[PDB]
Amino acid sequence: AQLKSQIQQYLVESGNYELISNELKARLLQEGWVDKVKDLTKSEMNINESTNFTQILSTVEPKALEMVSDSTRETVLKQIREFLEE
Amino acid sequence: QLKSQIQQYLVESGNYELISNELKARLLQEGWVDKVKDLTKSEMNINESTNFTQILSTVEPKALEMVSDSTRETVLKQIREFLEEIV
Amino acid sequence: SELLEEQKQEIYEAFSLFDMNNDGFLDYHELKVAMKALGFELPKREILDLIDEYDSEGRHLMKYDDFYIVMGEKILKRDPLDEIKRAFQLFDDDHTGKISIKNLRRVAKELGETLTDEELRAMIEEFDLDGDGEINENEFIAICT
Amino acid sequence: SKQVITEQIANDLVKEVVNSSVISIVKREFSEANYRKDFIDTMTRELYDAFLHERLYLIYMDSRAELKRNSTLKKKFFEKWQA
Repeated sequence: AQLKSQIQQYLVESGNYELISNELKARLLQEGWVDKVKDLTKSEMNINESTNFTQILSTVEPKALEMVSDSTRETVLKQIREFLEE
Repeated sequence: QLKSQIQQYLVESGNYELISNELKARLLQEGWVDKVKDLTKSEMNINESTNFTQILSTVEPKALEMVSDSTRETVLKQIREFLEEIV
Repeated sequence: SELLEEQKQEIYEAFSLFDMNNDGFLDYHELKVAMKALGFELPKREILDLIDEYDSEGRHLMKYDDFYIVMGEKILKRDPLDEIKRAFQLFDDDHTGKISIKNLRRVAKELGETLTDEELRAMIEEFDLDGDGEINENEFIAICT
Repeated sequence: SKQVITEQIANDLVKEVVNSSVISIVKREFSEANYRKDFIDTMTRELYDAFLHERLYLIYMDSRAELKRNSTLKKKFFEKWQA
């Protein structure tokens, strides 16, 4: 099979999936990306406060997923590369 | 708690006057002020005395009711609007 | 200061009646009802102006001494007739224009007074000439004059 | 070589962390908003109660004043008459 999942499997079992995630959450917080979302969520709500939780969430997710700088995507790739070569 | 930080600004902004007068003018126009003044006096003809809590308990319940739905909703909103601009 | 002793009582009783906490001062609301207890009703601005005028302290309150001056004055310049008529309306709450026995009894009871049914008939008799067993306005006015 | 799989997995991870964050972030702003509204509704109802309480008090004040003026007048002229 493709069996990328095997690599996910080890990534997770070795504790590295979590450590990388935490480090990702760490940098997202440092670089103000969380504030940029705590804001984006307030604009959408200020626009129409009749549109419910679900609709707001949908509007925000794709946008936030794009606010992620490309130097941050990089570090995640680097760290996942390095584990693979082992 | 911080509610006092509000109560204060309510007065120190002149908003307490605005709403109290709007409430008065409306209770007055619809004849609320009158009936209430009558029945309070009326009880008072039992005079000597009786102190405000003993009159309030005997009239407040049947006074809080007779406030026009129209009046009640207008004043509630004006008050609501006030707090929204602060939080 | 040229007020009858009872006039001085009117003033003191009215101030005490709204000195809610015996702090010796009256605030705007209390001042405005105190004045009404003496028959005087004034515009919010008017009343406030008095307070600031006599506000020696800066506390936006009025002390009894000042209340006694402001009041005493307006009481001196009160018209004898208007008082007698306001009274004649108070006596006749059945709005007939004639004071009847049940009226007089109603006032008697009201003021803690204790008078036989016949004291009141004699009261009426004394001045209601003529017709009919009850006092009308210019009858009443005569009495008080 | 065949390390486009690296890219796929790095993407899935970032996807999941983001979703996780935005969901709890949105959940916050909403619950925060809902909390303000709860506060306001409560104070609106409380202040309103006060405004009616005060109005009642000033009608209590006004009733004592009127009864006092009238009783002074009834007494003054009833007693003189009775003279």
